[PDB]
Amino acid sequence: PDSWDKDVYPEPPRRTPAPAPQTSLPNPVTYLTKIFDLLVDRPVTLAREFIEQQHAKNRYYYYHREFRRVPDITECEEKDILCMFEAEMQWRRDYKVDQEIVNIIQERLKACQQREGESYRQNCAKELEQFTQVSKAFQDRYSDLGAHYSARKCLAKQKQRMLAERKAAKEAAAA
Amino acid sequence: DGPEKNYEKTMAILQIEAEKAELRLKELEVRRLMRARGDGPWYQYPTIDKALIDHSPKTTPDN
Repeated sequence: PDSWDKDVYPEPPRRTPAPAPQTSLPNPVTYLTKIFDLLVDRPVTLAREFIEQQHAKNRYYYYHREFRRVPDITECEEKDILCMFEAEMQWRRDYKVDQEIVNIIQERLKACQQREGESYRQNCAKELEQFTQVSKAFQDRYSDLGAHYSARKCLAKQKQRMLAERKAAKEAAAA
Repeated sequence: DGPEKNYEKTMAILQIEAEKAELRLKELEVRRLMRARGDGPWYQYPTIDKALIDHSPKTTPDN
């Protein structure tokens, strides 16, 4: 279906074997599938076609809201409450977007693990690597902020991490 | 209503409260300085009026 983009939610080509009846004994699966199709799928398909043709007679649209970019907390004055408010709201929106990104990666991981069957440990290495990278980035970004998180606290955490890594790099280079 | 209404109402409210807080701090500092020094209109305790003094010969030259 075109409701969701295929690139963001990738799916393998799902190759399937062909029926190779070894014996002449009629399998009940095919007969049951045929009758189920006949007296279930047809009425459902007709009802859906009726509903869709009713929908087509009255069509209207809804749009995705686009948000402008605003200065971050890094270029916000000490006590300028308005710029602080704008930066804080922007940071909250970015936080929600990052959470949904992690959710998407987790969904892909779970789908791959279930799809690959008994060889999930091997065939979904790429998904596990992507989840590991995204999880480490998210943990570095937003973890340990506390219940009363805010843009200032995240910025302070980033500054402390930058000091730690700069000191480590300087010590390594000067060694 | 739309989100812009709440957004801008919150911005106006934040401006009002920030201004009030700064004004309160300034008032406290001004009061402290004025009471410590006494060179402003506030905390002007009364003194003896000088219009009550009599400037006339006093039956004795040395006042």
